[PDB]
Order: sequence, then C-alpha cells, then structure tokens
Amino acid sequence: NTLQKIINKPLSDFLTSQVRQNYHRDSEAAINKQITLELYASYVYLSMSYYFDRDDVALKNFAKYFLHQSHEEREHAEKLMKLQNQRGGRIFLQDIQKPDCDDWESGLNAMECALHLEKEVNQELLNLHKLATDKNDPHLCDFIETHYLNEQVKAIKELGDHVTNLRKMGAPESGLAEYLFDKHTLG
Amino acid sequence: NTLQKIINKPLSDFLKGGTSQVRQNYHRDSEAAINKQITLELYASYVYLSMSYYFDRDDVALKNFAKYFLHQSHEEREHAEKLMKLQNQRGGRIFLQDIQKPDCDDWESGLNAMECALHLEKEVNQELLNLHKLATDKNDPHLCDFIETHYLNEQVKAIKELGDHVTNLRKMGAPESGLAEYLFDKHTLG
Amino acid sequence: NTLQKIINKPLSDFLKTSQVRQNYHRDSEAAINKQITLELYASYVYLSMSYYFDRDDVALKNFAKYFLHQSHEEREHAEKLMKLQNQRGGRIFLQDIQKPDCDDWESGLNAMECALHLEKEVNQELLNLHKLATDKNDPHLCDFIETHYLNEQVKAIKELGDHVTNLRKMGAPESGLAEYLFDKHTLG
Amino acid sequence: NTLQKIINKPLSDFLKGGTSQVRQNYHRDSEAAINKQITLELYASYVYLSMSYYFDRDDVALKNFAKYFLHQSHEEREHAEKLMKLQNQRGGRIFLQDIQKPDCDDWESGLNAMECALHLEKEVNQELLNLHKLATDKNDPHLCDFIETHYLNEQVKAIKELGDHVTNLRKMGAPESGLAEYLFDKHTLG
Amino acid sequence: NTLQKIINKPLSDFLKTSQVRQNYHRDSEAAINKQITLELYASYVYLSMSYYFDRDDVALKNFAKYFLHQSHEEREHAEKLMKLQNQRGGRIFLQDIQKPDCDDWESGLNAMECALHLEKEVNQELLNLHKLATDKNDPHLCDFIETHYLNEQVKAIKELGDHVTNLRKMGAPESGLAEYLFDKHTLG
Amino acid sequence: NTLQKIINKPLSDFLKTSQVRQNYHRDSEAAINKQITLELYASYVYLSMSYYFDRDDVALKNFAKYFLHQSHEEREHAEKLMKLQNQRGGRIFLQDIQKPDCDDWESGLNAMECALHLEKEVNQELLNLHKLATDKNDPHLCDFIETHYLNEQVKAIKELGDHVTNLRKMGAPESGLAEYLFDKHTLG
Repeated sequence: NTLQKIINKPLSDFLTSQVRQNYHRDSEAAINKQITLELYASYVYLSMSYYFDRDDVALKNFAKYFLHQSHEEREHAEKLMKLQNQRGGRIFLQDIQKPDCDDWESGLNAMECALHLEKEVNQELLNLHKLATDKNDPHLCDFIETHYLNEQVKAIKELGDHVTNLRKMGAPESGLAEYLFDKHTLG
Repeated sequence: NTLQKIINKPLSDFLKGGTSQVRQNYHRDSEAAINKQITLELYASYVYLSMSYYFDRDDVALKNFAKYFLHQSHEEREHAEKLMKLQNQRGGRIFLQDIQKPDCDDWESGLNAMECALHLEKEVNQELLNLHKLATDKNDPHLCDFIETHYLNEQVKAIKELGDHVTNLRKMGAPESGLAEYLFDKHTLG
Repeated sequence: NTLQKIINKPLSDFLKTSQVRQNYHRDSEAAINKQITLELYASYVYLSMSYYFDRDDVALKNFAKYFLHQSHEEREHAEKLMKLQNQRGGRIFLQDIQKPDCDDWESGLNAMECALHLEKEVNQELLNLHKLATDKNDPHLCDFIETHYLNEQVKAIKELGDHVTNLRKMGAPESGLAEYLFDKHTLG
Repeated sequence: NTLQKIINKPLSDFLKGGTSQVRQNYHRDSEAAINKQITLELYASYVYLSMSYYFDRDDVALKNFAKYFLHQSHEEREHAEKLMKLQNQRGGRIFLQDIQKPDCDDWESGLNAMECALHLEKEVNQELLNLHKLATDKNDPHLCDFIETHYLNEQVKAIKELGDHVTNLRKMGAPESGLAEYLFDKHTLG
Repeated sequence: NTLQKIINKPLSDFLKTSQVRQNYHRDSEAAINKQITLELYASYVYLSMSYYFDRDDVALKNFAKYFLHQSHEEREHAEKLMKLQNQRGGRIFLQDIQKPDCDDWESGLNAMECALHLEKEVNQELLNLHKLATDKNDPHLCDFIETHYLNEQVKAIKELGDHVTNLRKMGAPESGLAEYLFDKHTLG
Repeated sequence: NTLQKIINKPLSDFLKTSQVRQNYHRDSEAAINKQITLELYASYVYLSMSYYFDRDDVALKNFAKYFLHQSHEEREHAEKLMKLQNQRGGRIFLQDIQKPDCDDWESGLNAMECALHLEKEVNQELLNLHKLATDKNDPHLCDFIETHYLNEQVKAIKELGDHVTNLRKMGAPESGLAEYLFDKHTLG
C-alpha cells in the first residue's frame, strides 16, 4: 500500500522566521507530511472519478461525487500550506505518488476504498493532534480540531452509509443497484 | 410488554396523593386517566425516538425512515404537552412518572419498525377510547369532545397511514429485499 | 436525589464491530449513553417546572414559557448526542427516564434555584466526560463537548444566577409582586 | 520593558484580596491570570493609541498608519472587555490595575512602529499560551477552548500580517525612503 | 482620591518647534495633556462601573450598558484631545492611567452618585482649562472647549442628577425592587 | 530539469477495445496520458510558486493569487484531457506527479521567467502532440488541441513575456519597490 508507505516514512523526510513562535520542527514536518497525504488523497479521488466517466462504466453521479471529493482534498492541502506560512514554517513539497488502482471494479468497491482511505487519513490527523498536544501547541491543536477532525468523522460516516446501502441493494452483482443508487442517493 | 404494565396499573396510582378554584365537573378518575395518558404519550415518544436513531445507524442508513420516526416522536411529545395543558385547564394536578425505556434497542428492519409502530398506535388508541368511555360514564362532555377533536381522528389517520406503509413494504419484498426498503425510503418517505 | 443516583451509576450500566469506528473507547461510548439519559432527565425536570407555572394557582406564563424552552433545548442536546453516538460507531443504549424529584416547585425563585443547581450538576458530568475523553486521547470527542456543551453550560449557569439574584433582590419568595414583575420585565 | 515587569509580577497580585453562586471548576490561578491578561490587553491598547497619534503628527503625517494603529488599539480594548465578560461568566472578580504608559513617545518611523507592534504581539501571544498551559494544568476545558477560539488564531493572524508589513516596508527601503513609507501607506494601508 | 492627586499635579509633569504652531502656549499644551489623562481615567472608572453591574450577584444589564457607553464616550473625548494637540503643534505626552478608586460600587444609586461627582470634578478642570486659555488669549482653544465639552458636561451632570433623584425617591439603596425597575424603565 | 525528463520519456511508458473507439491511434492515447502528466506537473509548479509569495519574508499577495489561479487552470486542463481520453475510448493511465524543481523561487521576476519557460515547454509538447495527431490523420484530436490549448498557450506566453518585460524595466529583481508596485498596479 503506497498510502501505508507514506505513513511509515520518518518526519525528517518532510523538512528563523520573524513570525515563528511555539512552532516545533516536528510539527512543521508533520504539516508537510499531511500536505502530501491530502494531495495523494486528491489524486485517488480524481482517478476514481474519471473511472466512472468511462463509457463501459458510465455512472455519472459517482463521477461527480468523487470529483468533488478530489477538490475538497486539494483545498485541504492548500489550507495546510497557508497554515505552514502562518506559523513561520517552510513548505517542503514531495512527489504525489500515483494511486494504487487504475481500475476501481465497481461503485461499491470504490466507496469501500474511499472509506478505507479516509480512515487512514483520519488516523494520521489523530497522530498529528497527539504530536501537537505533546509539544504544547494549542493553536495547532485547535486548527486540527476545527478544520479536520469532525469533517473526517462525517466523511467516514457518510461513506459507511453509502457502503451499507449499496450492499443491501444488491452488492456489485446488481448493476441495477448501482444505477439506482447513482440516481437516488448521489443525484 | 412494558406498555401493558402501564395500562394495567390501577387508576389511583396516576394521582399525586394516590380543590382548584377552576375545577368543575372534573372527576378524580378523569384527572387520573389524563395523567395516565400523559405517561403513554411520553412512552410512545421514547419508542419513536429509539426507532428513529436505529435507522440513523451506519449499518442501517435509511435517512427518511429516521426522519419519519423522529417527527412522530415529536408529535407524541406534543400530545403529552397538550394533555398537561388540559389538566391545568380543568383544575387537575399533573403527576409525572418514570418514562420506561422501549422494549427493543434493535428493531429489525423498516418493515418490522412500521409493524411495531402500527401495534403501538392501536394500543394507544385503545386507551384513548377507554378514556372516552370513562368521560362518558362521568358525564364530562368537555373531556369527551377534547378527546374526539384532538386525538380520535388523528389516531385513525396515523393507524391508516402505518397500515398503508406496512402493505407497500410487504408487496415490494421488504423483510428480505433491501432494495425494497431503499426505494420505499426514497419514494414514499422522502 | 434521583440525579445523584444516575451520576453514581457505573459506566457498565450504559452498555449492552462497526465499519466506521475509530479511536472510540468503550468507556467513551458508555459515557455518551450516560450523558444522553442526563439530558433526557433534565428535559423532564424543565417540562415539569414549565407546567407548574401554567397552574391556575401559580399562573406565571413567562416562567412557563422559559422553562418549556429549556426543556426542548435539553431534548435537542440529547438527540445530538444520539447522532454523535452513531457518527462514531457506538450503540445507543436507552434507559428509563426517572421522574423529577419535585412535583411542586413552590415559587419562581425556587424553580430558578433548582434549575441553577441542575445545570451545575450536568456541567460537572460534562467536565468529567471531557476528562475521560482527554485520558482516552479522543480529540474529536473533546472538541464535540467543547463546541456544543461547555460554553452553553457556562452561559446557562450565568443566566440562571442572574435570574436568582434579581428575584432575591426584588423580594421574590415573600413578594408575589416581585415574581409577577420579573415575569413581565425579564422573562417577557 | 514595562511589559516584562507586568509579566513577571506574581500571580496573586492580580487577585482582589492578594464564593460566587455560578463558580465551578474555576481555579484561583485562572481567575488571577484572566485579570493579568486584562492588564496586558489594556496596555497593548495604550501602546497602539500612542502609535496611532504619532503618525497623526504634522511632521510625520501618515494618515493610514494612524488609522491602522487606532483600529488595533480599539481591538485590544475589545479583547479586554471580553475577558472582563468571561471573568464574570465564571464567577471570578475583576481586579483592575494601573495601565502603565508606553515605553516611547516617539516611534521612529512606519517600519519601526510595525516592528515594535510585531514584538508586542508576540509577547502578548506568549502570555496567552502560558494562560492556556495554566488552564490545561488546572483541567479547565472551558477556559482552554475560550482562549483557543477567541485569541490564538487571532494572534497568529495578527503576527503574520505584521510580519508581511515589516517585510514589504524593508523591501521598498522603508527606514531611509520616505517615498517607501508614503506609498505603503497609500497602497497597503489605504 | 486618585483623581484629586491627578488634579493637584503641576503642569510641568505633563510636558517633556512645529511648523504649524501658532499662539499655542506651553501651559495650554501641558493642560491638554493633563485633560487627556483625566478623560482616560474617567473612561477607566466607567469601565469598572460597567462590569460591576455585569456581575452575577448584581446583574443589572442596563446599568452595565449605560456605564459602558459612558466609558467609550470618555475614550472618544480623550482621542479628540490628542487630535487637537497635533492640530495645534503640541506634543502628546502620555502618563499612567491610574486604577479607579473603588473595586465594588455597592449599588446602582451609589454608582450614579460617584458618576455625578466624577463628572463634576472633570467639569471643574475643564473650566480651569478654559480659564487658562482665556488668560493666554487662545480663542481657538476656548472655542474648542466650549463646543465639545462644556454643554456636554452640563448635560451629563443634569442627567446623572436626574438619575440619582429618581433612584432615591424610589427607595434605591434598600429597595432592590427600585433599582430593578429603574434599570428596566429608565435605562432600558 | 525534471520537466525535460518527462518530455523525454517514451510513449510506451504512458500506456498500461471499447464500443466508442474510432480512428484513435495507440500513440495518441499514450500522448494524451503524457499531456495529462505535464498539465498536472505544471499545476504543481504554480501551486509551489503561489505559496512561495505567501511567505512572511516575501509577502506579495497578488503574485500569490496570480499563480494559484494559474495552478487551478492547469488542473482544469488536465481534467478536460482525461475527459477527452474517455470520450475517444482511451484508458487513463496516471503516473507520479514529480515535485517542482525549486522550493525557493528567488523573486517575482524569477518566478515570472520560470513560468515563461514552463509555458513555452508545454507549448512545444502540445505542438508535437498536434503533429502526431496530424500524421495519424486524427482531425478531431487536431481540432481539440487547436480550440482548447494552442491559442490559450500563445496568450499565456505573451502575458508572461509582458510581465517579465515590465518587471525588468521597473528595476529588475534588485528593486523591491518595483516588485511591490507591480504587485499592486498590474496583478492587483
């Protein structure tokens, strides 16, 4: 899992200003690591979106839904870069690795992969909050809380709801199920 | 059922002790039965509240089933508040009691929840009819007309709608077809 | 005190795996179920308080309106905790809602004083809930309590203290004129 | 600096003596530190007020520098009023003290004033972070969240903006170029 | 009395050539700096007064609003004197703003009485400032004090005297009902 | 130049029949996937430029806005190319987006010059892509390039050249006043 590979790199791989105060180098590095995760997640959703744009898949609202998710992730990354400059840290950009799948199989499978991805990103934001708590950085703790933590919980709950419905309607075997879910839930 | 335990409790247990300047032709039994009816409406409110957030679960995820029962829970609380208003209007004294928890935490499906709601509404309707019989026997025409205009047709309408909902879900294959409950959630409750 | 009895009940009485569950301890899950019954109980107290002032021998309509509003706010508090429980993957476990401690709230001052004490007892449980979430390293739960309960609780306590003060300075418990004018000028 | 004398004064000197019906989980140290923070915000208000009318002088005459610092002076007074509101909300007692005069009557230029404002905001931010550490140690989550939502990001935003202002003025030749301060006054602060 | 101490400070403590300066004596310049600290001090007293009535054990919201407004008016008075100082070519010389004399203002009546006395003490200094400007043959300074301070001071004194009278006739210091009704009907 | 390494990569590395595919050569499908990578890379470069000027030691807000908008336009270009790939029956093959060459652009002039070079390099690959479509007799792909990229590329290059000229005339990278005034008057 290339996502798990990014999560396992040390903080030193993601590395004085007049504005800097109470901003630990570990926090600065973790913010740069979080930028990479958000940019990667944006790439995964962009890939998912145009998979459903294929003539042999052709689920238009699945495509719209994941495209909007991709733009939300890109917006998260840009707000993290803004925070980095606000605190006096320096942005250190890395390669955005390609997603692990070219073919996402089905609408149910794509929602299951999105649920897994959001829970893995949530764990990193939780570890990022723990690091900011250990470094006594309450401004960074507040930033993570206000902008991410409840947004991840809602995204995870919404993806779980979508997974549950698709499985109860007929799993990926019923192409009728994915079509009707595309119209009635994502429409 | 916890409902039956409330229904079969002696009337005098719904009185504060076990005269208002406004009290007139308001029998102690009627005052007691109004307090009993408040407990039933509050209980029914709790049942629909439990039902509502069952469908809000990530492993059930029927948003309109959840919205529908939450609205019903609020209507029941409103019926109870109006009965408390009536109790004070006639000079009775409100005597509250524990609101017992519902019998289930896990309703099985949209069909089963509709069916349990149908049974609950008929049980509450029966107690409302007994309350009317008591008001007739005590020659309380104001109480009789109060029950008629505010509860009797509303219970009949609720009972008819729940039956329609049960019927439609059964015809689409509700217990087994998750597609049936999904499309009913969209087309009828949405 | 029924409320003290609920507060002293152990966490295990508020219990008995989800695809959305993450970093959600069983203790936090039980404590959310505990807080749900506290808010439901508080809603019941205010409901009782409200219709006491609707009595023909009390007849303070704005006291009644004030407490009925607080009753609906506590119910909304409870419903948002049930929504949170499902958001995090816990299982809602409902208990009996005990009847309020009083049937007769005596006066407007006395009802305000009981409301102040009730809101302070609920605040303590919220602070204990926040402490448990901090120990369990649940920042989302910590933030949820912070944004939705702590400042609202502090504002509720300050408003009730203000009300109790004005009523006492007006001569409330003896002076029925004081409670009438307070009902008109502050709650009206 | 007069600021450092306030910061290093013992906590108990910011208490009235040296229980409210609403007081709950509000430690004496927190009550003292809120009174200390009020003195700092009032001091910062005085500093920006002195800065503002320096640029209003006929021999300085930078109208937008004057408007900018006067607005900052009003924001600081507003922070102090809100802390007095919080003190009463939690049952503490407001204890005021002398607002010491600023250290300068003659700020040297627009750049120097921006730089002194940058230093003052970082000094106040540091005391706000110490106040948060104290509220954490006393397990006061309401106070922690109050400081977070109302001061911490606002201080970071103020600190970033002042740094931008200092940077731009230095790049245009601010200390020596009066043209630089004139055009910055027009294009950035106007 | 901190205010008496400021008033008794000599003019030389409020000092230490401009192209705009004309007919502006160093005495007038020092007296403007003195008046600035008086208005700043008065703003501090009213601020203290305001949040005394915001206390949960006082809880008179319109008293608090009234005094907070007066605090901002005194601050605006001070800022206009700083603008005048620069208009005439003087140099602003800021001093410490002393803390108010009281922490506890006792009651609404007592706060109004202290406000009346404060406004009368500031009025005296304004009249002394106008007298100095007349002796120095500074008609612009005389006119500035006339249009911006004298009638506003007289109106402030008359309004506070009215307030003190109504509170006393209502039974203010003993009767908490009086101060509550005055807060609602006159300040509300 | 990381850009050149992408440009010099063979077409076979950009490849991993549909009912809609018609007259769509495998080389064109691969070259579309290559152009997607180029537009995504350019988006990354402009995003890096944008937040360079957002730094507190650079602090040119309109430079930052100008490049952020350019970064969104490049990403919009990439999304329309993926739409084209699916329209013609090709299969999107995504690759790593390489990090930009510089973390630290030196100034507004240097960033503008680097943008000028980048757009010219992307224009050359679009012209090669048009040449490939011409040789494979793909008039639909030729027209797609003509209408959506060629004139937009020419307009971007002329604008960037205009900006570079003005910045150099005004005082080059040495005048910080020049970059500030250009930021206000041209990019504002």
